Amino acid sequence: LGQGDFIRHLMDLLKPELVRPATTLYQHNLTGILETAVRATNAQFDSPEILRRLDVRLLEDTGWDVFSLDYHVDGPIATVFTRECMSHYLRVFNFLWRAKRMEYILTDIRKGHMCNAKLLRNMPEFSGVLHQCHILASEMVHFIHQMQYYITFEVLECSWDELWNKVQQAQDLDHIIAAHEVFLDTIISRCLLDSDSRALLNQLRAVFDQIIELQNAQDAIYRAALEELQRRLQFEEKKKEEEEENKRIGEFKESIPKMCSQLRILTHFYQGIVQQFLVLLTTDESLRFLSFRLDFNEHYKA
Amino acid sequence: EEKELVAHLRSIKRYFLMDQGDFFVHFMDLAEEELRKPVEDITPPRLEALLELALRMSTANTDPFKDDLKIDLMPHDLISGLEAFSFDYIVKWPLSLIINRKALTRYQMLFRHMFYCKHVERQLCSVWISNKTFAGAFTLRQRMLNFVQNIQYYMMFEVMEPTWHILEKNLKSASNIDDVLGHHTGFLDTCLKDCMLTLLKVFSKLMSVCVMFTNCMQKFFEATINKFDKNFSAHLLDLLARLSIYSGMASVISRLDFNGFYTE
Amino acid sequence: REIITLQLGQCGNQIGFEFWKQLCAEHGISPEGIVEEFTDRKDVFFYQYIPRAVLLRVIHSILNSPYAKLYGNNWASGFSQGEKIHEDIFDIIDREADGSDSLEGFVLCHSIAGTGSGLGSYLLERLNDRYPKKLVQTYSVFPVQPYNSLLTLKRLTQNADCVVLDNTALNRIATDRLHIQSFSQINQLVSTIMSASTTTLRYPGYMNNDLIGLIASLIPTPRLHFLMTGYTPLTTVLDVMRRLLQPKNVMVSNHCYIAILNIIQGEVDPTQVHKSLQRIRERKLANFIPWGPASIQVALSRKSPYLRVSGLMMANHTSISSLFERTCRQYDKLRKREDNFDEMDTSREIVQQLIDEYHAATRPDYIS
Amino acid sequence: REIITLQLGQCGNQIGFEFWKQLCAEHGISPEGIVEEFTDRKDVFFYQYIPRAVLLRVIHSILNSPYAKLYGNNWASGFSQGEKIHEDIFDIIDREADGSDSLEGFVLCHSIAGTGSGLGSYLLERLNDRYPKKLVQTYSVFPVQPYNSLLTLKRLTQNADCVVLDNTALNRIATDRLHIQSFSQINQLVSTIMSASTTTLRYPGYMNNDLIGLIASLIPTPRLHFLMTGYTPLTTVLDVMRRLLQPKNVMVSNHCYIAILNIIQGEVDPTQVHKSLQRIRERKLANFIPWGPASIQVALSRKSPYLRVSGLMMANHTSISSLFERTCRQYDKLRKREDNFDEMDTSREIVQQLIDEYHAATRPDYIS
Repeated sequence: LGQGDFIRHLMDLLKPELVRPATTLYQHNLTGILETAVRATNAQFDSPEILRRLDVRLLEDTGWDVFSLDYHVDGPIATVFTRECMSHYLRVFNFLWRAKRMEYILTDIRKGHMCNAKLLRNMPEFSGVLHQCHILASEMVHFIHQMQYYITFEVLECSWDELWNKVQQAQDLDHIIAAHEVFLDTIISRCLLDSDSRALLNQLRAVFDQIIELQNAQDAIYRAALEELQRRLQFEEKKKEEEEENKRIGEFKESIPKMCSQLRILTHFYQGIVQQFLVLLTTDESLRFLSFRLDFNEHYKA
Repeated sequence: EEKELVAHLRSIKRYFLMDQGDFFVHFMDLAEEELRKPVEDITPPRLEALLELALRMSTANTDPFKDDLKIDLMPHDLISGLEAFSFDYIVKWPLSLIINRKALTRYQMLFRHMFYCKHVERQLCSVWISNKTFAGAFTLRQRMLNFVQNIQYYMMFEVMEPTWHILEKNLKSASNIDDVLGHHTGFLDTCLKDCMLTLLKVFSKLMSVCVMFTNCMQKFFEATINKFDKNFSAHLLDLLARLSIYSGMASVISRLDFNGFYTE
Repeated sequence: REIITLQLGQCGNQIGFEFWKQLCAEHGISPEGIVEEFTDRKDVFFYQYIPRAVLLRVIHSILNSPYAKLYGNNWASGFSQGEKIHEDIFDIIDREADGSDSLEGFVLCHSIAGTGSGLGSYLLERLNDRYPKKLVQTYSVFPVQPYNSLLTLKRLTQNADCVVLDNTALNRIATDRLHIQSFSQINQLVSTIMSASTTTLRYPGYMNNDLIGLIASLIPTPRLHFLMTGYTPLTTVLDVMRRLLQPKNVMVSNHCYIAILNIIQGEVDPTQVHKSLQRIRERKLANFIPWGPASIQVALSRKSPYLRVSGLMMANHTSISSLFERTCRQYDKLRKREDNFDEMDTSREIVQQLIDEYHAATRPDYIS
Repeated sequence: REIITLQLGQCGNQIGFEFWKQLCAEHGISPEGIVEEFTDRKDVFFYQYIPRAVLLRVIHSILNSPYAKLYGNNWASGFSQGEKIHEDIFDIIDREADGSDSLEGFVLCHSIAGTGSGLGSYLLERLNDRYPKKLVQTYSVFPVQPYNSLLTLKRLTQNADCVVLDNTALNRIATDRLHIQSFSQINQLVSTIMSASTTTLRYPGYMNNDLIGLIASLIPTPRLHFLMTGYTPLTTVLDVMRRLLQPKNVMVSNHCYIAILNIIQGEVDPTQVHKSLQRIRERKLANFIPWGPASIQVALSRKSPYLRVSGLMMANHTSISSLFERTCRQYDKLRKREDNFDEMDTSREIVQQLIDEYHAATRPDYIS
């Protein structure tokens, strides 16, 4: 995902497809989409040879669980990758794919609130519970937008620099293999995909799940306010009866404290899984740079 | 010439022997509050993040080897929190034969003895601005400050500046490594002799009253200031007594006294 | 994704024209819109090359320049004239939006001080109504002047989804370290910030590859959408990161930050970045909100080969409320000195809500 | 730590401008504030390079010089005009103090003889009130003249936390060994002392790395805060140490010292320093206070490579009281020769206290 410009367009085109279950998914359809992305983004100005190997593969649920790129390599160059680097990159590509859709979800929610308050800013009885929908978002986008930085500087930009430095000076093709093989043993280690750090990754997945449950508990509170707004629009534009709706408007105010108890119990559990997440980092050394990213200004740790 | 040694020791005098006060006046100014905490309560990832900053902000930035300073909180003081702090320095193989762990703790013994005197007179001079807007405590502060200022000037411009200048010249006339190893450990066992490091434990107790005196003045009594005078002046007449019986070690009295005072 | 830029008023066209001149040179594009011989993503702003611009007397100065091959004073008059040509100017944008592959945003370059103040406020209302999924980022520039200044502020607090550049801090920096004593000289400084603001959308990076990535990171709540800029070099990353927090460089004339974004456009060492942030936490040079967990973000970039270490800072500081009180206070002094005149107090009412919104954001219980 | 310098009156600006010219050359800084290619600590005085100066007709001579890229006669009129621009001049200092990393002091360069006499006395009262933890060192210069001379003396004895340079001893040394018979020629001599006074704050040394280190060593009691200077070369350390105690070099027109500081700016031998002090004690060339234990301090330094053995002496001599009687005596002669005029006698009262304070300091029972 070191390109960024190409993966952005590629996540906008696979959205209508991967939402369907995997049973209706067939590889021959996605290739036309991938080929479209490589043409639109800046990846078109590229060597035609390397573009011949970049394709898709289908892991064997939902479309967001079986999609992954392959970039198969055969021939003399296959003596540097040796079927194990290709069994390690895919082991990495999942963690970079998840941490990329968990971000474009959280910039879509933030996009919704940037259009929400621009329509229903006339209902002062709803902003009380709508506020908890904003704070929980901005408290959630920080944890993701910060870990997204630890991936760039502490894992990619740093562990790759110790590779391009031990290649422009290496030789005999046996200082290159040993420099590229350890380059796949730090990224696996600096990311949480190790074997003895299992308790950490399964802890992170729960935080990855709470982002999805917010998106489900948000549009329900979002749409339920647009229906009542739309009826309130038509209930007065055609006439400009009065008693049979005040009970409907009156009950609508009574359902608000019910939704407030959702965002009050969803938040109080989200903070209970992050303050537990940090405790697991104090275990194996580069992770200490992550505890500072999340706990900046010491908002947690009391 | 390659992996130079003489241009490698000047990177130690800058930090261990406290030749540059531009990095200290700016480091203690940052890590003061976070050192008075007791030990096993401060996070070492915080001190290293303060040391790493105190360098590049000061004038020590123009140094090729500044990336070799590590914090090492020792267990035992100079026989907590503040009295258990000392730098640590790491070198590669070829230069390690000269400066090894046997001859680096000595650099780390005569540093803490100069961070302690540098710490007390940094605060004992700080009470001077608090009282500057009950009137007999100033004449005692003048007696204490003019003693630590008279120890440091003896410890820097009399023991560690002249003996170092010998080593710089004594390394140009070397003929082999078995001699450079003789002029280095011959420079350390000389500093730890002209200094009080090798007994004279009354110095430790004498500095004990000075820190306590600053504390008392930090709470802003009329009857305790006069007690410190009788207590501190008694230890000083002991220091000037033992420092006289010797065969340097005799020129220190001319650094403590100048006016014929303490003639009793 | 693509971004169509709109330039309104004399201020917009000039700082927009200087924006395109700086960008056309960054890339290998000659002033006659032909690629010169001599990897940088140029499809977002340029259409296969032609800039995706919509310009709106000063136009003749652009048509006579060598770059010809590249394409009243009352706020009420500015709002009225936009109503009369609603379908005309909305016919060049519709085709510009449709003809686009997949539109993303609407960058707007204007100053709130006469026609660009009104016609700018008019398009800002129509844009949101026509498209609710399109981000509208506005590079407003701060200076009957007090009236028109706050009127657009009413529209900028509910319509615009996201950067202030105040001429006062531009004049001070000009006389301090540039020795100007001139419009053509301050524009060289703002365009240096604009071309640096979107330095993460012209080069394929690890993160911040979309316009919604730069916005949603800083803006926590849709009301608090005012950001300020910092640009030091007019060396390690610690030197740049420390010089950016100096108020001598912040282009703005208790208080704390909400989120900071640092842009490093150099060849700096990628492992020392975490070391600098560590020393920032120790010395405590910046304070943040107490309620929500806020962090600082730093991103690296690659300078164009055809066109040294620089650095830019994007942050959401609560001190920006101070600027509004200056505009607010001057209005009340004019309201006692002189059809219905009710549109003003409604604007005066809504801007006061934002100011109280800011002052309540720096409290440990900003929620509710 | 940093130090912001203030220059008041015609005397301040010139001797301040000559101070910066000497320092900018000591360092590798060209007159246009650009570092030249060609280890010295330059962050205390220069801001990353620009001097931390606050200048206050003569300004035009500075603006026309090649160094442009580097930035009545009654005491009552000087005190009054400062009251009117209190908030104006205090707005350029506040930002200069805040913008600073961690302020340490306020060096002041002025002469007590017309506006710098009054406006200088005014800022000295406001400074202490605004900040009580900031040292204020004043490089005053001694010359209706008797009146204004002692009025500032009232402020300098309670506000300033710490160096006199009297023009009379400047004229005598000028005609003796320089053969001037001119303001531009005596200024070359004072600036040589100033740049040498802070030679232990521009180079990382063993001791005296802070401004409070030079002050608290000499000044035993906050009332006795007047120091004098000695500078010989206009060879061993014994030659320099003996020539400094000659009254032919002391820049001052029983009696004894309180503490002496010697500054040796050469490449002298570091082991012979104790040998020279030993012979000083034998021959008994200097006498000190009998009450408190007083010593003499000598510190070495390193000359800038871009810019020989020199030497400076900083001492706190009780003979400085003689200068005050000359100013005091002339006042009483004018008080019998010509709203309430009560501010003068209060100043006359407090200055007499210092004089008696000095004469009682040379007694074996100065305490109480």
